[PDB]
Amino acid sequence: GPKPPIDLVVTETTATSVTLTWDSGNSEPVTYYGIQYRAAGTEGPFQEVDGVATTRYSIGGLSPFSEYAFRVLAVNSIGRGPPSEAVRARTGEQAPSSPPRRVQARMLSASTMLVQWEPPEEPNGLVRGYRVYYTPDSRRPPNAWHKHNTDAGLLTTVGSLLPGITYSLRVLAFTAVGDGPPSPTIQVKTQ
Repeated sequence: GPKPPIDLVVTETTATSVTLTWDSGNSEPVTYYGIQYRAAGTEGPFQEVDGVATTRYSIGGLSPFSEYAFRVLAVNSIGRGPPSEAVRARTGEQAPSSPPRRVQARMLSASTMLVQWEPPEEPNGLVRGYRVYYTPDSRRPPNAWHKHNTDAGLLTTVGSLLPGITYSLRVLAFTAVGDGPPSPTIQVKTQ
């Protein structure tokens, strides 16, 4: 059985990938390596890429904005060796891939609307703000809707609305990378 690889280093990190380098940790030739890895908040077994013949490898398909642990093991003719010590990586951010949750809106006065929501289930990063889109005519293209930007707080008001009108509204979240998908459209009828 070979010895554990040593000097496992995370050398590069993106939103969906990590690049690793290590040294064989063995005097005799190692036939190939196994890389084991798993997400910080998962309960269960490491994931594995088998058959790696080099001492450099990039693991893709990872979830954004997620903390991972990686470790490497050696294989020779005798068998697989014990894994290296585990190293830490956190993947980078993307735009959210889900909407602000449970969007609701109501008139506080004849002209002021209160809008509120909860953070997206899949922010993929630190949410930097929201965008509330609203219009008196939902047939207009999205960029013809009025846009109201907010910070990462979970409520805002929109003022100076017109009376006796049905407004349509949707909300999206954004990270520093970009905008996520919008909530389903809701309607609010003004007095």
